[PDB]
Amino acid sequence: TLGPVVTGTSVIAIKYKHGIMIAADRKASYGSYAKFQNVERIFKINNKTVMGFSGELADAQYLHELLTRKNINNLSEKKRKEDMYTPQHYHSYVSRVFYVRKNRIDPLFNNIIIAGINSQKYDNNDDNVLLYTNEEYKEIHKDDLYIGFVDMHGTNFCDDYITTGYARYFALTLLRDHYKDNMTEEEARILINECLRILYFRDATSSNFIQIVKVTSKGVEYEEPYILPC
Amino acid sequence: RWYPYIDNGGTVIGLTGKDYVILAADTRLSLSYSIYTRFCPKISKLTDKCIIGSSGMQSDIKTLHSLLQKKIQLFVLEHSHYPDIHVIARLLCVILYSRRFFPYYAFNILAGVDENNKGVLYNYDSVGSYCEATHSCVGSGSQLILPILDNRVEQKNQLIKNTNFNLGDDINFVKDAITSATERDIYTGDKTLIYVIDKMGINVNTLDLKQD
Amino acid sequence: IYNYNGGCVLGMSGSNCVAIACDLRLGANTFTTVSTKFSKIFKMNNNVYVGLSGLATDIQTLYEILRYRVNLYEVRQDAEMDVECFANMLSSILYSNRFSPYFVNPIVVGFKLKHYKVNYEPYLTAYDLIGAKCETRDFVVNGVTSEQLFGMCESLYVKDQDENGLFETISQCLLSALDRDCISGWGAEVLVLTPEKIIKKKLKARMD
Amino acid sequence: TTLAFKFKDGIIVAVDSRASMGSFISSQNVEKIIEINKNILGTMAGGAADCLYWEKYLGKIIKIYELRNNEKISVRAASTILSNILYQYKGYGLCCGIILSGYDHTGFNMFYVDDSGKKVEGNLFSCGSGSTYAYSILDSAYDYNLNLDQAVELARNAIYHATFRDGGSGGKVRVFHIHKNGYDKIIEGEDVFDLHYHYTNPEQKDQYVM
Amino acid sequence: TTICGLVCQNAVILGADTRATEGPIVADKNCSKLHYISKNIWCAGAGVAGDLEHTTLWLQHNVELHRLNTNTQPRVSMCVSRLTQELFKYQGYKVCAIVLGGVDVNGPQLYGIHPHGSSCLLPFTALGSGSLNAMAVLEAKYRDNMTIEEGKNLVCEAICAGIFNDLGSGGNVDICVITKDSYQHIRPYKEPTIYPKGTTPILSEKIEYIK
Amino acid sequence: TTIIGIIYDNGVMLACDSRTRKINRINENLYVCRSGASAHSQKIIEIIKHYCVSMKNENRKKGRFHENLVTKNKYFYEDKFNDYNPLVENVAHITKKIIYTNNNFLSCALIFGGYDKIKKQQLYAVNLNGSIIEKHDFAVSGSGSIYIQSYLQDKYKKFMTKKECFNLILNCVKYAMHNDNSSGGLIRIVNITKSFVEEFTVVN
Amino acid sequence: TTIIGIIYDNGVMLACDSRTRKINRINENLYVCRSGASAHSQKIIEIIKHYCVSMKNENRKKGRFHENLVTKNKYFYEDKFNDYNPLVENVAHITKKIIYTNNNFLSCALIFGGYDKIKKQQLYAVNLNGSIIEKHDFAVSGSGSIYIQSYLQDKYKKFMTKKECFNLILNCVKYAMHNDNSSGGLIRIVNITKSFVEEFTVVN
Amino acid sequence: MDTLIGLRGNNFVVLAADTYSINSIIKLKNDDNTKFYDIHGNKCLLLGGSIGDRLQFGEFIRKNVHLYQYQNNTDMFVKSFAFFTRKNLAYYLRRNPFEVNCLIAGYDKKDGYQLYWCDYLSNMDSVNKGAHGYGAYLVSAILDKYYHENLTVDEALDIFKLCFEELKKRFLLTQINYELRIMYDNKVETQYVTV
Amino acid sequence: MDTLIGLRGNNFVVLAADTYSINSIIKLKNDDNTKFYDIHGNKCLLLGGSIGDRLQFGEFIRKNVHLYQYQNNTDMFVKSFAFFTRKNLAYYLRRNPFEVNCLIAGYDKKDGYQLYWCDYLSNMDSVNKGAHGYGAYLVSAILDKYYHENLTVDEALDIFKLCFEELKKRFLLTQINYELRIMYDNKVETQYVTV
Ligand SMILES: *C(=O)[C@H]1N[C@@](C)(CO)[C@](O)([C@H](Cc2ccc(F)cc2F)NC(=O)[C@H](Cc2ccc(F)cc2)NC(=O)[C@@H](CC(=O)N(CC)CC)NC(=O)CCCCC)O[C@H]1C
Repeated sequence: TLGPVVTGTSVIAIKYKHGIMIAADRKASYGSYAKFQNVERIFKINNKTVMGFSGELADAQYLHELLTRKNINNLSEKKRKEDMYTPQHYHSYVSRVFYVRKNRIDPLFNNIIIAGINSQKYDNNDDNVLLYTNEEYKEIHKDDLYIGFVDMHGTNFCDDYITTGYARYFALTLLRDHYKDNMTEEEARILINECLRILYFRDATSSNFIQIVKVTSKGVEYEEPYILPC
Repeated sequence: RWYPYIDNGGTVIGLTGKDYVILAADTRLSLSYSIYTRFCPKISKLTDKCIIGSSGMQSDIKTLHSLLQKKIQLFVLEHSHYPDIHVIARLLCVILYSRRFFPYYAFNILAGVDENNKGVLYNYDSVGSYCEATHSCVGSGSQLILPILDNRVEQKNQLIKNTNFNLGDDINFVKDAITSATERDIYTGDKTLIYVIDKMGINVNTLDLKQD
Repeated sequence: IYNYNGGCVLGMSGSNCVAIACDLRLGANTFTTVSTKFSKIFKMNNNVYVGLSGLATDIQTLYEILRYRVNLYEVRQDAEMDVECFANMLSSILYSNRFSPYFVNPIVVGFKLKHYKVNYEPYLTAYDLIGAKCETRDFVVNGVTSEQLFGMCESLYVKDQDENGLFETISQCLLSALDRDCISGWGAEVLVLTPEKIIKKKLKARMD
Repeated sequence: TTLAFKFKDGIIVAVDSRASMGSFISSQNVEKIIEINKNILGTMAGGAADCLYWEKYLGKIIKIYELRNNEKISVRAASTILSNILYQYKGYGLCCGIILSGYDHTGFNMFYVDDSGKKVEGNLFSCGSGSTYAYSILDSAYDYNLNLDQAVELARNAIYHATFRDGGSGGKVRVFHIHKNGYDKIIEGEDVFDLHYHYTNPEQKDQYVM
Repeated sequence: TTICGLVCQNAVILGADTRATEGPIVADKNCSKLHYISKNIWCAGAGVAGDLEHTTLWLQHNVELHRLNTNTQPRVSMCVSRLTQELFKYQGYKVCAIVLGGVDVNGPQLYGIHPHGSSCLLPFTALGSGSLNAMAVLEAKYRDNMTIEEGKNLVCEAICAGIFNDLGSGGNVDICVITKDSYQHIRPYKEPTIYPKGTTPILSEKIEYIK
Repeated sequence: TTIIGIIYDNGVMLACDSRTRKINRINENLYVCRSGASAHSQKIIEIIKHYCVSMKNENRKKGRFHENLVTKNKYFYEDKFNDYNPLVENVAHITKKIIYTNNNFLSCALIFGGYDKIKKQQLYAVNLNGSIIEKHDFAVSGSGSIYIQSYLQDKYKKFMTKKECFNLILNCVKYAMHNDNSSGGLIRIVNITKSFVEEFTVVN
Repeated sequence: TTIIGIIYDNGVMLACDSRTRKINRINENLYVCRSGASAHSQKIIEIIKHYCVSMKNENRKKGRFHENLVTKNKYFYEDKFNDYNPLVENVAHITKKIIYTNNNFLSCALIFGGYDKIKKQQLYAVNLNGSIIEKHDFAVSGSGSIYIQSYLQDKYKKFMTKKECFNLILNCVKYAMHNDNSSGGLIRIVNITKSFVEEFTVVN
Repeated sequence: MDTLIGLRGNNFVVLAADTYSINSIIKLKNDDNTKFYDIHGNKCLLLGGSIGDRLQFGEFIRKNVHLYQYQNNTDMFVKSFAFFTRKNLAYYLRRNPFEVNCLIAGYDKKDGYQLYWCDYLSNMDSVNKGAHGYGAYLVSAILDKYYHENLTVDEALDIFKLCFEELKKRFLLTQINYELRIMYDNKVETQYVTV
Repeated sequence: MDTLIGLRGNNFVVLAADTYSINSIIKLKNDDNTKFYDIHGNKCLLLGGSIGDRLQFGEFIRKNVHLYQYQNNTDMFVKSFAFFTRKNLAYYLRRNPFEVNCLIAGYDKKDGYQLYWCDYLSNMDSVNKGAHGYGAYLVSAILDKYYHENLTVDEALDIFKLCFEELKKRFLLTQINYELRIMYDNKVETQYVTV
């Protein structure tokens, strides 16, 4: 609320065929100490939406309670799968929250990504939802996908690839050089690994113990964390 | 010790005629020395015969445009007729002055066509002052393009003079001006949307500029 | 500090023809002028001209320093001095007070002689307040009204041009730039040098 | 640079048309005189948005008072209302500078109002960057019982000379005339360029030196 | 501004953009950041361009005098020493960060100079506002013992990546190839309304014919 | 100030220094070790003890169910099976809320320790501002813990005995006291287990 | 920045990180590892190398006398018996003088390492300002050495072997790299002995 | 603070300035003589600012110009006097600043009757007319209005009387007493005015 | 800035103040009326400071005193008027300060002719004589010198004439025009003076 203390590094989000891919290093640095090297920095609101994080951890946690409990209220007044809120809804909600906190001058020292799938014609997961506990992938049109961004100042937009932190110079350059449309999972993961390798080799606050999450027709898939090949 | 003001940067160009108004703007968002995305339209359509463009903080212009569209839709619902451009101009003046002491970082241009088929153009500051014009520009490139519009439209410091102007020449002049701004300013953009308004509705085209 | 005595200078090139122009204002306390003859252009050699924009005392002091150095150079060498040599020497003088500098953003406009008959090549360049030289090969602008002039010249520049069309182009660019600046204006002068002759003209500007 | 003085056939009000964001002019044509009432005008100076919004608010309140009481308001009451509301925003950042002039039941009256609640009654006023030049030329050549033509000529020349030594002031001159039955616009807008080359440089030979 | 340097097979390749800014505007669209020190040493940097120009001319002419006195091939480490002493003596206020490159008797070696007087030999580097965009793709694609053509293509990958990304950098891309014998300077490497006569008014005229 | 917490087999340990009683008993199965400002920490300790008594009363079911010197004290739990003792996740998260809503003033890093039936021995690290991370291996805070960060990383094992963790945490705080200047006095250690908690102090 | 120096039997070792070549060769029998500002340290390194060459020339007598990857280099001493190589006490004390006379600007902690006939292997620690202390056990500097202070204190022995000190200093810098955020890259290590010096780097 | 006014035309020059010696909130005198500095030959220097600064600068410039004229046995040109004063003021500005305004005037055979404005930062340029101080605002537009070519000395004195009346009536420091210095027909006439 | 002078003796009271409406460096008028505030009954309030502050405070105090007199149907005592003004000024000082000096005067049956000094921080006390502004320095010692018991109104006006002559001659703002307000024999006479 007054300044950053415990900081995360950066996240990368890209859309491809069958869904989107979002990645983040599991580390939160206490300045120049690196106290925590196993932190969950990618969160889930519901199926077909996730929340990114690069900044102060307390604000991300507060926004995580707000967003996940907004999803709880959505489920508690749900009757059909189409009544589930889209990533546009949550992205606008975070944008309004950041704008209001800016006007009050009590900001959140974070740079959020909201991304997922803004359509329901591809899977029947949301008709009978499963919060606690939990085929072939179905190709998803890029128009039905969505990736968004929220700045400290509330600035927002949408694009096929969005990154935060120091990845907005390194990884954004690699994506603008190399990002195609409808790349398979292997090519996307190779590109993400190359960008995170370049970040690890030239960013103190980053690391190699990477978390990777996917948002597809099957739903949100928290894969096993892996150390980068380097 | 946090300053809630950043110039995302941009430019919006406006020009009028006998029975039309041309408004053009970039489609680049950015930060100080880096670009977020290559497509972020700042022009928001308000009515069938009115649009608004802006430059400055992206969040402030989005909130202002959506709030103004809310007020316009409530006005149509309560009063059963669309508001005129002068009405929208005074409403935006009152909205801007409501936040006098924490002002919007938004330099606005309000274009449209009056009920008498006259292309109007209002230009704003951050606080709320406004005045009708036949040519205006705001944003980072405002100092660049504004002398050029003064040379073309007003055409003072000239003796031979030529007032024969039509829609195509005005559009081409706007394309030349925004291209010159893109060459001569770093925040300007890479693709621009030339909104054109006429008695027969609204048309919108797109043009590709330099990517630097 | 440059709002105090706001000023502007300009210079274009063409086909065996070069132009330089300036405003004639001298300010005091930003928003009140005191003279409408203070020329920022100073003749220095038969085919070299210099346009100094900034604080008036620094403009004058730099003019006398450069005139001292120039007239020393022609008297010792006993021959006319080149534009590049004057530009480099100007950059050295502006750098020699890197700390506590002369608050002036000058330009240089003239002709380059290539002996063999002789060919007059146009030459134009601009400087920061330290001597950050940058050859340009076309329109060069410097002062508080620099942005407006940059906007005007690209719309109005037509590459190589006749001296009459060059005078119309540079005059319209300067007049449109000065009208949009409150602290710069109050008349103008346009010097159009050619190898045969130089034409000096003053414009019926919005001097009020 | 605003201007206002009182004479035999009412009141003459004159203003410039420049508008500055600092060293750069936003617009060369504006309107600094608002019909607050059919019989009352008010000039505008300082912060543009502040003065514009507050004279329009005062016009609203005047319409309330006249429509309730069915009597035209005086200039003193409007000036008092303006100075009271502006004093509520003291120490906030307002820079309103206003000269209110009009005809009422008492007679021809004129008031000056500032952001600090500075209500001052008089017969000659001028606010802006070029206020001193206009004051100097009027007090050199202002008299009571002079004709309307002389009055508009004097106001136009004063606004010209204020623009001459003020970059902030410029554009066009708008000289209005207030009388018993409302007001008329003697000069809607007239360029200072031909004004200069009529007054100070009638012969278009050589730059004028000063 | 974007600058880069690279060490290759018995050669060094430098690269830079061709744009300079005077705030949010652009003054020169075809500037020259690359500067000549010696026949086998070149440089390019970012900061106050007056400081860069004067310091580079000083280093160039001092190296020329040192070569003439000693009659030996100039060395890059000597230029590093003169620059580091020059920037350390003036307290770091002369903000001019320079990418130094050359090919001396000890083979090719690139150097990176900083404002405060520190230095470090590196195989590759980039400086300026658009440094990170360029040098990311450099380390993505950099290898040891390239061919010269691969080095030039990678240099256009870096400087053309920074031109498209960074707002403070743009224009043409410069390349210079430095070698033990000879050099090459490819200045344009890649490269990615008339008024009538008497239109303006006047009130004075005076023709002075030139003798 | 040095603060250390270590999870070992069937239990959890905590430690501090005595320089300016940093461990505070919120509940029988729940102890918290305080770092940072004394006044801020003591105020939030009073408030969190108030909240713990509130939920401990509230979550009670209705009817009948389940038919140098190493001077030490032992306190067996009154509540067997953890029927109504609150959960350490809950108390840690309301503590996170309290520090976050008042982070402009409150500057205190707290590390929590207790045993729960649902998730067994736990260790939560409340940082400056409202940041909470569950540490499965060990937790550190205070100035003196900065120097023993690699020592703890080296000598920690996955499933440690009571004596192993005793000697490791004691040598850890001793090395922090030796290196760090603002830590000293008798060392206090608290071992929290499934069925009891034992408090023992070391004067060396 | 992490900097570590350890005295072992018949020799001495030094170490650093590679993030911003921190070890600098003043002389064959004399190496110095730099911490703090890069420019300040490099300027005083140039000046102290100048002074070392000056005294090394000056103290020469007149006539004849004495009738992952562990990629390594070895440099045998040219001067046997240490006839004219300067003393590390002398170079360290003039370095202390230089930092003290310019302590208002110069902010750099340097640790020195070399072998002398008079006093054998030595290790001098030049701190911020002009403070010099001869460390018989070990020396530390930089941000990353703060975390391994107790690890070095625990695992140091009086008369260590070359391999023992190799593994200890390598694990020390590895733990400092792991904990500290501003240290990384390949580790550089220099072993200085009676009759030779060997430079070897570790990429892990 | 200290009002200085100057006017120049064909075959005359006039200078003027208030006669007041301000200290804190009072006047040491109403008949000051520290502002005008007569130079040998048809020349003068009128200074405005703090009393000590104008005393030191005016005496220094006057006595150096006298030294030049005595060593060289010739009358210094007016343009040389003005630019020498500017160079001295700029040099002292860069090291030991003299917060003092200037109004250089004189007569020369080669240039005729001429005047020079000059600010406290040595912002110097030839002018037909000018003023200094806060009173420059309230008298300069009068001088624009009533100045024309082929003027006479009496018309100029009428303009100065108008400016003094304006300064008494409207300017905050209602300055009453003034001292003039007229140059015309190779004479230097001084007058004292009380409006 | 704004000079206020006041004198009180047996069977008279005099107030005085300059008539000037200062804005920046000029005068809006030379015949100001915003400083004096006539109260119903033999009472007055003379204010000095910024124009808006004295306008708001004087109108507020005057119209509240009028409210008291109309509700209660009796003339407010002078001492009550002075201390009520002080309490209002102190209350507004603690929250929304009014940088304005005061000189309360009037006539009462029980206390007679009396005067009260009061500063901008509500530093109030009865006095026979006093002054405000920078001109208080240059007129208060005159008032000590030429005041004596059993004075008359003409002698007081002569003293005020001496003070006005001193303010014209020696004070930096050479104030010429003044307005007086004499209370004597159950009358309130106003005069305008130009020395
Ligand atoms: C006479 O002396 C004359 N001088 C000027 C022209 C000097 O600026 C001005 O003061 C003018 C008033 C004005 C302008 C336009 C208009 F339609 C009505 C009007 F009354 N003053 C200004 O324009 C402002 C300068 C200023 C003065 C004092 C202050 F304390 C602050 C500012 N400038 C503006 O109002 C400007 C933006 C603004 O609000 N600012 C500056 C950033 C303050 C927050 N707005 C415009 O110029 C018009 C809208 C934009 C058109 C594209 O008038 C008389 C006295």
